[PDB]
Amino acid sequence: TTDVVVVGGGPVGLMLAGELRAGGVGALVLEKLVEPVGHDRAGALHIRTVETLDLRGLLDRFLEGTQVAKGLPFAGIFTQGLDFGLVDTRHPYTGLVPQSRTEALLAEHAREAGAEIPRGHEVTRLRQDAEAVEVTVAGPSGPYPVRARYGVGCDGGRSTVRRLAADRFPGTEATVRALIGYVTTPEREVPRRWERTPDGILVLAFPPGWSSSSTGHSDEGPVTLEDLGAAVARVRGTPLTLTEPVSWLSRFGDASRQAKRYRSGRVLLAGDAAHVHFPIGGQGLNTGLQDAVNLGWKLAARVRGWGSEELLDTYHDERHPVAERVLLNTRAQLALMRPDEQHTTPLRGFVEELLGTDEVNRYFTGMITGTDVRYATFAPASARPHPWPGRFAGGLVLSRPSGEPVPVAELLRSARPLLLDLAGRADLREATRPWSDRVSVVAGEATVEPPAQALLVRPDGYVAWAGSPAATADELRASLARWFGPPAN
Amino acid sequence: DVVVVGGGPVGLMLAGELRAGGVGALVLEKLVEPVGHDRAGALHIRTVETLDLRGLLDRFLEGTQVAKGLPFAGIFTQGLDFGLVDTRHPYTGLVPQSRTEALLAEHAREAGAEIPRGHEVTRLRQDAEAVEVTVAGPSGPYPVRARYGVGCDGGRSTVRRLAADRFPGTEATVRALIGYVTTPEREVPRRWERTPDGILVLAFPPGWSSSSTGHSGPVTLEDLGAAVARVRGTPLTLTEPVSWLSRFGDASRQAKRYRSGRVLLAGDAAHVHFPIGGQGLNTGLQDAVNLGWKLAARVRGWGSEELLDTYHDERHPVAERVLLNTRAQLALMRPDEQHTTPLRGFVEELLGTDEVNRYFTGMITGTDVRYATFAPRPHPWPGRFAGGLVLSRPSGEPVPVAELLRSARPLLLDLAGRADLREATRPWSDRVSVVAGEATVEPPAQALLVRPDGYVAWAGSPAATADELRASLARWFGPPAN
Ligand SMILES: Cc1cc2nc3c(=O)[nH]c(=O)nc-3n(C[C@@H](O)[C@H](O)[C@H](O)COP(=O)(O)OP(=O)(O)OC[C@H]3O[C@H](n4cnc5c(N)ncnc54)[C@@H](O)[C@H]3O)c2cc1C
Ligand SMILES: Cc1cc2nc3c(=O)[nH]c(=O)nc-3n(C[C@@H](O)[C@H](O)[C@H](O)COP(=O)(O)OP(=O)(O)OC[C@H]3O[C@H](n4cnc5c(N)ncnc54)[C@@H](O)[C@H]3O)c2cc1C
Repeated sequence: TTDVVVVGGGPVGLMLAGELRAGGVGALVLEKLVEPVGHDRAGALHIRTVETLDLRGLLDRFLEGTQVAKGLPFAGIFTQGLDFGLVDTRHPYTGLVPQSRTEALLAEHAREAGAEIPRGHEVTRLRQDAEAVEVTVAGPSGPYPVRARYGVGCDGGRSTVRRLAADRFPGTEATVRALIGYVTTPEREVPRRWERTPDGILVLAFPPGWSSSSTGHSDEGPVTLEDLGAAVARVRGTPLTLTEPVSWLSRFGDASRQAKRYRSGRVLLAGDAAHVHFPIGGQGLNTGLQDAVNLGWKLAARVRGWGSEELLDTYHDERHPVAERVLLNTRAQLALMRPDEQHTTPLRGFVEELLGTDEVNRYFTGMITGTDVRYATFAPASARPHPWPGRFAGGLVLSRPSGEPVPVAELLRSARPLLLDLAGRADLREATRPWSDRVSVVAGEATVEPPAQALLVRPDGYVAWAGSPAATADELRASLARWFGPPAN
Repeated sequence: DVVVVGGGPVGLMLAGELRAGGVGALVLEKLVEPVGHDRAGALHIRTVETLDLRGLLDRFLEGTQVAKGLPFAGIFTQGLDFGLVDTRHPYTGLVPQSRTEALLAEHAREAGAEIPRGHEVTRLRQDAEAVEVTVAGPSGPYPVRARYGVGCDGGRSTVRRLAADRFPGTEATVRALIGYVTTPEREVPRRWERTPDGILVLAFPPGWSSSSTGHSGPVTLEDLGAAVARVRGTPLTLTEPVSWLSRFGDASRQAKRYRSGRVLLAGDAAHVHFPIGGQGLNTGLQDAVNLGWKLAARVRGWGSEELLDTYHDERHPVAERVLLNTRAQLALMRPDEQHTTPLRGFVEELLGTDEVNRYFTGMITGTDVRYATFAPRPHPWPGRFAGGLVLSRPSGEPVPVAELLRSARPLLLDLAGRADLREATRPWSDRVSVVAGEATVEPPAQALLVRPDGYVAWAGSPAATADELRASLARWFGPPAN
C-alpha cells in the first residue's frame, strides 16, 4: 500500500530512493533528524563510485565542486601515493565532495524523481508479514503505521531496523579511539600541517581541524574540548587548544562489524546499517552508494514483477563479500599506521618501497578506489563463464556511424539493462526482441579485452552475460530468462 | 700476520680465506669444546653459491638440505618460491651450525692456520704498524703481535669493546625462549607454529619455542613452562631430561664502523638481530669472504687502503637491511588478532604475486645483494654477482665460473672476443685471464673483471678501451709488474 519504505535520509538512503524511482517504483524515505547534518565525515568519492554516478548523469552535478587527487595516499605513506593512472578508467580521480553537499544533491534528485522525503520521522518498531511489511513511525503530528511491500534499512550504524529484524552482524570490539573536530586558529600562529606519527599515538593538526588516534583505548559521557587537549598527549607542545569557538567535534572507534545477512525475508540493509569500520581511506560512503545502486534496480524489478527471488538474493551474495574486504583493509591499514617505531616503521619502509612497484601500487589502488570489484553470479556448470561476466562495463565507449564517441555510461541512465552488439551479431538481437525492459544498442568497440561480441549489461554497469563467437542464441535466451524473468506473449 | 678472535663459523671461514689468499692466519677461540647445539642453522642461496666458489659446497651436501624454500613470517600458504630467482642453486642448505663449524674448522686446519681452542682475549693495543692482543691460555697469559686483528667472536665481542665502537641499535622488547625437550607429557599434541593472543608458540616432538612481545639470571625449565602462558593446555613441560635451552632478544645493534685502523669486525661482532628467517650466519660468512681476499691482499702488498675501506662500505649497508627486515618481520608476526591478522591476509595475497614473492625471496636469501664501489656512468654489471655463470668454448663443455674462483684469484672473462683487453692484463699476478663464451651477458657484456668473492669489479661493453681497464686494474689490485 506504499511500495517500498527506506529508513534513513542518509546518502545511501537518498541514493536508494532515486534508483527505486528510476526503476519505476514508489519510494518513501523516513529520516529521523529534521535538519540534515553532515559537517564532520567530510567526504571523498573514488573512481568506481564516480564511474557509477556517471551511469546516472549525476556526475555532471558533482563536478561544480573541485574534486582532485590523482590520487593517493595510503596509510599515511605519502612519498609513494596511490597512482590512479595505472588503472583502466575514464575517470582517474576522486571527487572531493563534502558529505553534506553530497546529501544535498542526492536529496534534490530524489525529490524531483517523485519520492516522499518526510524529514523528522523516527521509526519505533516493525513487523514482517508474508506479503507486506509494517513500520511504526513517530511523526510530529504523532505516531502512525505504514505498510509497504519491502523495507530497506538505510539508517546509521546503530540501525534500529537491523535490531528489529534481528541480524548480527558480529564484528570486533573497538580498541582505537579517534577524536576529531574543527577549531581554526586558537593558540600558536603557524604550528605545522603534517600527519605525523609519534610514539603513543598519531596526531594530525592544521591552522594558518584536529584529529587524534590513540591505539589501546576501550561509563563515558559525550566528548568535550578539554577531552581533546589531553588526547593530544601524543604531542609534546600542549596546544589544548583552545577556544576558539567549538565546531562539531566527534569521536570514532575501530569496531569492525557487519550484518550476517543483507536480507531477512522482505527487510534489506544498506550502507552503514550493513557494515561498520574505522574511517580510514574514505571507503564508507563509497561502499554504501554502490550497495544502493546494486539493490535499487534489483528491488524495483522484484516489485514490478520481472525481478525474481533469486535475483534479489544476489544483492547480499555480491555486496557482502565486498564490505568484508573493506573492514579487513581498514584493519590492516591501521596495523600499518601503528604507532610503533621499533617494528612498524621498518615495515612501513619496505611497504613504501613496494608501493613504488606498479603491480603492487595498482593492487592497493584497486582495493581502495573500488575498481577491483567484480561479481560472480549465475555461473553455469558444466561450461566455464566468459571472461566478462561480473566485470564492470560502465566505462566503455562506442561508435559506429560517423565515428562519434558514445559512452555506455550515457545509455544506462535509462536504468534499463542493455545488449551491446559490438561486433555484428543479429541472431542475438532478434533473440532479444521480446523485451521490455532490456534494450539492444548496436555499435562497434574493439575492446573487448578479452574479446567479446555481445555484453548483456545490468543497470548498475556490471556485465551479466557475455558472448564469444560460439555463444548461440539459445544460450542467451536462458541467460535473459534467468536474469530478467520470462519473455512477452 | 693476522689474528682473528673467535672460533665461530665466521672466524673459521675468515681463517680459510686468509690462507687461501696466501697469508698466515691465527684463530684464538674462547671456549675449548665447541658448542653449537642450539641455533640449528640454514644456508641460503647466495651463501651456498658462495661456498661453491670455494669448493666447499660438495662437503656440505652430505647432509640433506632442502626447502625450495619458504616460509616467511609464519606465512605458510604462500611460501617464498626460490624458482623465481636466477640461480644455479635454488635451495637452502639445512646444515646444523654445529656441523657447519666442524667442516669450516677442518678446512682451516688443512689450510695451515693455527686453531688454539681455549684462549680468551683479555685486552688489546693498536700501534701504527702492528697490533698486540693479550691472551689467556691454559699455560698462562702471553702477548701476541700481528699486522691486523679481526673480531669474529660473539655479539658480546670484547674486541668491539676494546677498540671502542658503537654500534648503537635498539633495546630488546621481545623475549624468546627455546630448548630441546621430549617427550614431556602428552602423546598427541601438535606440530604447528600457531600465533595465539598474548604470544606465539611453536611446539614439537610426539623442540619448544616461545616468543613474548612486551618483555624487557640464567633461564630455567620452570621458566619455560610459564612462558607457555600463550597456550591454554599447560604442558610445562616437563622432565624429560633437559637439553641446551636458551633465551634470545630482539635487540638490533650494529657496529658504526667495521674498521678502526687495523682492527676489523665480522659476523655477530658487527651486527645483532632477532633470529628470524635464519639470516645471522649467512650474513656473517659473506662478511668473511668479502674481507678475506681484501685483507690478505693488503698484507701481501697489492691490497690498497682504499680497497680495505670498501669492506665496511659494502657490508654495513647489507646488515642494516637485515636488522630492518627482521624488525619488520616481527611486526608481521602478530600477536594482534585485531589489526595484524588482517594485514597478514593482504600480505599473504601479495606473496602470491611473483614480483613481490621474488622481492622478499631476494631479501632473505641474499640474492639481492649488489655492491656499488669505485664508480667513475658505470656498466650494468659493476657490483653484480657472477659466481653463478657457466662458460664453454671448446667442445661445448659446461665450465662453471664457480670452479675458477677457487684459486682465490681475480679473473678476467673474455666472453666475446677481445684480445686488446687480455694483452692489457699480461702484467699480473695475481689476476688470471680465462677465455670462454657466454651469451649472457644480460645485460650484454664482453668482459668481466671478477673479484675473488664472485662479484664483478669492472665490466666491459664494446666501447670499453684497454686504457679504461688499465686504470680499473691499477685501482682494484694495485700497480702492475716491472
Ligand atoms: C571522520 C570520518 C570521515 C569519513 N570520510 C569519507 C570519505 O572521504 N569518502 C567516503 O566515501 N566515506 C567517508 N566516511 C564514511 C561516512 O560518511 C559513512 O560511512 C556514510 O555516511 C554512511 O552512509 P549512510 O547513509 O548509510 O549513514 P548515515 O548518513 O549515518 O544515515 C543516517 C540516516 O538514517 C538515520 N537514522 C538512524 N536510525 C533511524 C531510524 N530508527 N529511523 C529513521 N532514520 C534513522 C538518520 O538519522 C539519518 O540522517 C567517513 C566517516 C567518518 C566518521
Ligand atoms: C636460536 C637461534 C637460531 C639461529 N638460526 C639461524 C639460521 O637458520 N640461519 C642463519 O644463517 N643464522 C642463524 N642464526 C644466527 C647465528 O647462527 C649467528 O649468526 C652465528 O652463530 C654467528 O657467527 P659468529 O661466529 O660470528 O658468532 P659465534 O658463533 O658466537 O662465535 C663466537 C666465538 O668467538 C667467542 N668469543 C667471545 N668472546 C671471545 C674472547 N674474548 N676471546 C676468544 N673468543 C671469544 C667464542 O665464544 C666463540 O665460540 C641463529 C641464532 C640463534 C640465537
